[PDB]
Amino acid sequence: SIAIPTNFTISVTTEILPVSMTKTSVDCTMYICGDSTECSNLLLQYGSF
Amino acid sequence: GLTVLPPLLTDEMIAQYTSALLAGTITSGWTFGAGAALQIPFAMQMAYRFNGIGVTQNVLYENQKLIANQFNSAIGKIQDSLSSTASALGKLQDVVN
Amino acid sequence: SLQTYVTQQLIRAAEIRASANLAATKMSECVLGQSKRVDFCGKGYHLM
Amino acid sequence: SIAIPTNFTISVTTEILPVSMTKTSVDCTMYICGDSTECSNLLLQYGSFCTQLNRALTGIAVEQDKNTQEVFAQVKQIYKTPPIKDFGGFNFSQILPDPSKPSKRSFIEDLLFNKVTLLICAQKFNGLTVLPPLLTDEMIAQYTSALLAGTITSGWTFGAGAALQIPFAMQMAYRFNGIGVTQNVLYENQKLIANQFNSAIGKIQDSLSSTASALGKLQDVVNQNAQALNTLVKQLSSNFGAISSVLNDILSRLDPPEAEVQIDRLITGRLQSLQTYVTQQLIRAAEIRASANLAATKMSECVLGQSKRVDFCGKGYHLMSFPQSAPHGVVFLHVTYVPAQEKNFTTAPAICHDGKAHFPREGVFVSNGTHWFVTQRNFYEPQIITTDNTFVSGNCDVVIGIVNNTVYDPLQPELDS
Amino acid sequence: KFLPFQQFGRDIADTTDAVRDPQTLEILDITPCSFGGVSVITPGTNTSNQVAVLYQDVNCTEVPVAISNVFQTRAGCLIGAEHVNNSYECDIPIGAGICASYQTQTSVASQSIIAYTMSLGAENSVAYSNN
Repeated sequence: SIAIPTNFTISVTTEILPVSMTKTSVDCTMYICGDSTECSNLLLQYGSF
Repeated sequence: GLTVLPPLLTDEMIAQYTSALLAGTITSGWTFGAGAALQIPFAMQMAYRFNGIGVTQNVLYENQKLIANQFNSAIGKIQDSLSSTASALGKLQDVVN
Repeated sequence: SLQTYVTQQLIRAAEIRASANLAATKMSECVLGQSKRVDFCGKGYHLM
Repeated sequence: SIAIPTNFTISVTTEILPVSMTKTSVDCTMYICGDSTECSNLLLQYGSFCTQLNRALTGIAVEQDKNTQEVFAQVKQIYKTPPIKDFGGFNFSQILPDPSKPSKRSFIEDLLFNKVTLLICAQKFNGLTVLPPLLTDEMIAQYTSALLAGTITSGWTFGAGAALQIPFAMQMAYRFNGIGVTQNVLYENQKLIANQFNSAIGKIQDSLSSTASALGKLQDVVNQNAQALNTLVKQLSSNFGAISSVLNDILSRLDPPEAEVQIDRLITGRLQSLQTYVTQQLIRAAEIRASANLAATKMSECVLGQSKRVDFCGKGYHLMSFPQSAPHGVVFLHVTYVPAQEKNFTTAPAICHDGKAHFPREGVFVSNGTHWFVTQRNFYEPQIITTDNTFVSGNCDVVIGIVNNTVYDPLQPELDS
Repeated sequence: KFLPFQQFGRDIADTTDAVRDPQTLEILDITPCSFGGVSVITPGTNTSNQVAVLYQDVNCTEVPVAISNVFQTRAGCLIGAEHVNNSYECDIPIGAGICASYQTQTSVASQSIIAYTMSLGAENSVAYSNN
């Protein structure tokens, strides 16, 4: 027993692929210390984090 | 301190690439990606994709007009498919969220 | 907090790069040619 | 309107992939305490982050050994090159290893090895032991030589079972069949093809020893690892809050009943830096593992076969791939078929001879304006239309674009009796 | 050479690589004695109970300190290992191709952990020709 199609169909299926995220950057002293020169001295004591 | 650097390829240039690929895919078939662009009648290229799945070329030409309506109606369905429910673009929104 | 955020980004960036590399393959096989890989360029027999 | 090329430029493009980061490990006690007993006791109290760190880095080293052993050791038997090399005019002496060099390598891999060049003992003092890869450079070169011998003699069949000797032109003709080009093209232009291949190989050899930026990925991964280790070492030179950044000064100046707070600050800071470093190493090793899996797959269905997937084995149609060793990486010489010298033509999907459309059984229908010819898709090889190249598919009315033309019957002249 | 006010030298991380002694004016050096871990290579405990200790990146000088039984691999000095001329497949990898693989040859001059350069597989030569 064999089943053979007679009339075909053509579909269009969408596909979703991310390619990139939102490019982001950050600065410690503005984030961590906030332009304060008292914290700017403390932060550098923690090495090159 | 947080910043959002803009992408180098802006939305305009990206849409040009997809247009360029679309232009290459339609007229030049697939050889434009491998070697150089080669003009192909779009009827021939479709008939040369059916030959790539076991279906003889004669089937497409014997039913070319039927195929054209089948594909175009599917595209129209896609347009309605998108602007009916926003959940189609699932993964893209998840990245942003 | 930054360490957690940076670590989160790197792991998440691996997810996108994995998808982007997969996207390039889809953009190469499915688009620039006809791919015989079943269920990789859409369900059913693939045309373009 | 259709366009068909008339000539092909057999290019050879090089794809360089990282395969393995440098195997690396570090001792928690050596890094944080520097062979001091008080810090060691405090960290033993503090917890098993030592064991977690060492286990993670040991797993990294083990999986890197696995990457190196799996991307290359895909041959059951280590084949060796035949003594006499009548490889159809393909001058393989540049990539086949030769005994003239003290190290049994070829020339291109030698240029690659001498292209990438990188003090370590100073960093090695604080437990930064660098383990050597299990596979050595000589055995990697032997694996590459065996792979090249298998590709050059048996081609793809040695991947499946036992290697089967094949004349080089025969497997190249098979590859042209695989890329939809009849054998006659190769068996007619064999000398030109060999000249093109040798010229491309020589041009690649000259291009490699011109600029050191070609091995960009390997150089970048090596530099990233070296920079990570260097900043990890430099992290030891920070106070982190206490009076001094060296344990011995704290021990000498202050009694433990008072120096315990400062030494705890040092321990916490250094362990935080170390765990950040191991997390970065984990992510980079995952990236390298993905790259190595990609390289192994690329070898699997480029060297040991012929992938029909675009751009996986080089731009354009794909013929072979010759792997070559590299410092902590691999490079593939994707031998790619690329057409050129196009020509415009007038085409018609079908021909109606006696009321019936005559589709071509294999190829396209083209016309020089005067005559009508059938040719293979990827090469201009004009042929007279016969019933052998075509098949009737019913009435010639439904098909669109058909042109009225005759079809020569080969049997009719044989029916001269 | 040191300047008159120079006696301590920090290498890259406040580690005093070179010092000058106070009594005379000699310029000395500092290098940690015997940094470097160990390893243990053994078969299954049920199979055997004899182990081989690996001293990586250490020249074969400290073996009598903790203890034929001497081997200098490219990775480090290894003890309790008997080198063999031939080569088999890799059982217990160590480094630089030296793969320890315990085997009882004939119960005489055997039942010991041996270390050897691993073979790459069975060598072969395909009967290639042009026709």
